Amino acid sequence: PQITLWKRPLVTIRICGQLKEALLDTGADDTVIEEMNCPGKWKPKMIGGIGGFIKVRQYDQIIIEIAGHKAIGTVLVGPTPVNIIGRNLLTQIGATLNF
Amino acid sequence: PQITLWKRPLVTIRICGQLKEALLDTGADDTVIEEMNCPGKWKPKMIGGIGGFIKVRQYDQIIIEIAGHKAIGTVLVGPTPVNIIGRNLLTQIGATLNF
Ligand SMILES: CC(C)CN(C[C@@H](O)[C@H](Cc1ccccc1)NC(=O)O[C@H]1CO[C@H]2OCC[C@H]21)S(=O)(=O)c1ccc(N)cc1
Repeated sequence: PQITLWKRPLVTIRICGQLKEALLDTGADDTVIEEMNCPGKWKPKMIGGIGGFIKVRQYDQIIIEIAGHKAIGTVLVGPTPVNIIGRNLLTQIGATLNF
Repeated sequence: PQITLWKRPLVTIRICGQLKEALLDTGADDTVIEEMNCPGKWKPKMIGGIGGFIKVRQYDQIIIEIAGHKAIGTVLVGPTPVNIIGRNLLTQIGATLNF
C-alpha cells in the first residue's frame, strides 16, 4: 500500500499473540513496543530520543506481523508512549520512503 | 527518490542559509532542528518524545530545502539528539511510505 503522511502512519500489528496499533517510523533504528508481560530471555538496553533515555528489555528473534506482512527480529519492550516499528523490521516488510 | 531503510534516511538540508544533515522521520509530527541561530520572531513551545519533554523555539514559515525539494513551514529549534524532518514538511515534499 501507499501511506500518505497527513496523519500518523499507524498500522495494526500482531505481536506475542496481541493486536496493537503501531507507528511506521523511518526515524527509529529499532522497534519499540509498549510495556507488556511477555515471556522469553532478554538483555537490558537504554534507548535515547527527544527528552532523554528510557530503559527497555531487548528480545531477539521476535515474530511480528505488520499490516499483514510477516517479520522477525529484535523488539525492545519498555515504557514507550507509542508502539514504534523501526527500520530493523520496516526493511523486512519492503517499506520505502518515496518523493 | 525511492529510499530504502537499511541505512538511516539522512539527507542534506539548507535552512537559514546553512547546510545541515537531517533524518527523514515518518514518526515525527513536527520538524525539530538542533540549536542554531534563526532570524525573526519565535515562540516558546514544548514537545515530547520517547524520553520526555524539551523546550523549543517555534519558528514559522521557514524556507527549507530538503534533498533538493523546497518546503516552507514550522521548524522547532532545540536540544534534539538529531535533526529530524517530520511530517509537517515531509507532506510538503510529497513523501509517502510504500510497501
Ligand atoms: C528522535 C528520533 C531520532 C528517534 N525516535 C523516533 C522518532 O520517530 C519519535 C517517535 C515517537 C513518537 C511519539 C512519541 C515518542 C516517540 N518521534 C519523535 O521524537 O517526534 C517528536 C517530534 O515530533 C513529535 O511527533 C511525535 C513526537 C514528537 S525515538 O522514538 O526516540 C527512538 C529512538 C530509538 C529507537 N530505537 C526507536 C525510537
